Amino acid sequence: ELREQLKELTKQYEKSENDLKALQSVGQIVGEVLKQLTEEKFIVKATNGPRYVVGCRRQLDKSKLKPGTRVALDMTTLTIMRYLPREVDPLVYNMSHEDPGNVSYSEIGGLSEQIRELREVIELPLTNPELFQRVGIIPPKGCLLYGPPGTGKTLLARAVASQLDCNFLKVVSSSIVDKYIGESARLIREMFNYARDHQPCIIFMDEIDAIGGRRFSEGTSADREIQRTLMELLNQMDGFDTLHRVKMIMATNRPDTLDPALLRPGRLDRKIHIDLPNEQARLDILKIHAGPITKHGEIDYEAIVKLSDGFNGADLRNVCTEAGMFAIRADHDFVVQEDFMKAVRKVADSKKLESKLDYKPV
Amino acid sequence: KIKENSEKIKVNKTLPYLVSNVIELLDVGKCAVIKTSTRQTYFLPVIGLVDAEKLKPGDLVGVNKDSYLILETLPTEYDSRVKAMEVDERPTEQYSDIGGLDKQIQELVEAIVLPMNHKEKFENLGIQPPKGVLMYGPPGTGKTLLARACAAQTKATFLKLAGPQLVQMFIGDGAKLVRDAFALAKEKAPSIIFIDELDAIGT
Ligand SMILES: Nc1ncnc2c1ncn2[C@@H]1O[C@H](COP(=O)(O)OP(=O)(O)OP(=O)(O)O)[C@@H](O)[C@H]1O
Ligand SMILES: Nc1ncnc2c1ncn2[C@@H]1O[C@H](COP(=O)(O)OP(=O)(O)OP(=O)(O)O)[C@@H](O)[C@H]1O
Ligand SMILES: [Mg+2]
Ligand SMILES: [Mg+2]
Repeated sequence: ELREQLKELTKQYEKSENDLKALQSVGQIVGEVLKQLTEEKFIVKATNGPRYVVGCRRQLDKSKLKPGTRVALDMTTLTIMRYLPREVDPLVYNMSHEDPGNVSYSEIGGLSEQIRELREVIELPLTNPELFQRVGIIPPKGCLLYGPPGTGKTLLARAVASQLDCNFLKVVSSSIVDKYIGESARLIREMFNYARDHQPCIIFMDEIDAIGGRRFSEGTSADREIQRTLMELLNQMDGFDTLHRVKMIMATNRPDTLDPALLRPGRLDRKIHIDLPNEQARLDILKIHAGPITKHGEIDYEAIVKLSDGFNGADLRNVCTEAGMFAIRADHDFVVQEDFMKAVRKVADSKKLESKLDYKPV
Repeated sequence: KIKENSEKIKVNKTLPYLVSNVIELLDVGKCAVIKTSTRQTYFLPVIGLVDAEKLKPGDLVGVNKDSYLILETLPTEYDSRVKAMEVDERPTEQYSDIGGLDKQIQELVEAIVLPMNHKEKFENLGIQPPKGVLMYGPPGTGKTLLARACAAQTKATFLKLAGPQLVQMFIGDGAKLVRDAFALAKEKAPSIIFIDELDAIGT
């Protein structure tokens, strides 16, 4: 038994020795080089804000650390120890890594023209970028999926994110806003820096009107800070530095409140309207959302669609859910057309509490 | 020398830690780019006493004050405002204490409780349970009373937000409050979130 006993003890020995070696190491202050002075003096600013002139430990290949490069200054002498790659904020990391479920284009109904416009803007320019060169244009960069609530804008964005390969950055415009000074604009700058670093990229901003609202001439300090964020965003899209292979998608249901500079054709090139489902769109959505429901009758989807006038995709999904609710309440392990009719009338009654939904840009 | 190695490790790992984040995890051998609550970004050539493959950008860690070496991984941050708005001492109001509300109860109870306990009905019928229940009512009736009864009779994680609690200055706040509330409800076992006086926030 001593063999295995001492083997495990030696494994724990290696672990503990590694732990002690780590324990005998101290951290280093990350800054960015500003300029090189005399081959041994570098003006470096620590991220905390102070600026110093510091030395450089020898094996650093001074050519590798140029103005703007992240470096690790020693915590005591502040001398450079190693150059680092550009930082990726934890926010931008999780933005890139959010899971858009596994939504497929087969889960979206009436949106066919809109789907192909979005794909025209996103996919083809990033896969065959020479057709547009031949025709003599620079393919559109920005999309505005605007429409009434629950018409499928976020579902379409999720489908695109799941079904395309290029890098994708998920973000709700209200989850960029921070109370610190300049933090939101800095976060947007880091978004676009990450996008440029990973050149084939898409940036989806859900409910953009959180940030991209109209600019107030009499707003508060908070409004002015959010407007600074908006203007940083506008400069990033169509400012001095051109954007290559980075596309923007922005979803909204109050496009009338967006800044005209944001709605400008140069920034949000193609504004596509995810309108309320028409007759055929309602039929398609109802089939999509009633496919998995165990129906045991003859379903006049046409009648359901006729009574579903003015509904949205979420309303039709709720029609299916309410038919199921009626089934359980009746203690039935299936659904029928009487249940579907009751559900659609219930949702129609619920729709009476809404307000204006036909909001358009410009 | 396991004993003495652990002794030295404990001496270095004595409290108090400084809680920082793991904003970036670089490969060079793995290194950290932590940012500490003193608002100071420190690059750690050696991550420390916690496994490298257990840290992801943004998670909360404990760090040595001087060496700034990661020592522990700490739970997620929930504003003490989003923890203080969780129901611990459950209300006590049986549905029998409710008056002329029977259909309204039945409807709520269904949409909320049934997907929690009898999810098998939903799964076998191939349905997505109803998501949100909005209780409109004139200034009277039994909206908050029924919410109290549900929280008392549910035996789940109940989180009473109220409306004007989520409206704050310091732009970003309020949104952070909502995000933290929903994240806490998600991490906890099946949970309800009660928005009292929704029109304060949903205008
Ligand atoms: N065209 C559609 N086809 C299928 N399902 C749809 C469609 N439109 C909406 N839905 C359903 O609506 C719910 C998701 O809606 P989604 O988040 O896409 O809405 P939205 O248009 O972005 O609205 P909001 O303005 O409220 O954010 C899901 O139930 C999805 O099935
Ligand atoms: N149907 C009812 N049965 C029993 N008590 C009721 C009923 N409706 C109201 N009450 C009484 O009303 C008081 C609390 O009302 P509650 O907080 O539920 O109102 P609400 O619907 O949330 O309205 P609001 O906040 O606009 O005043 C308690 O005394 C409760 O007993
Ligand atoms: Mg949406
Ligand atoms: Mg109330």
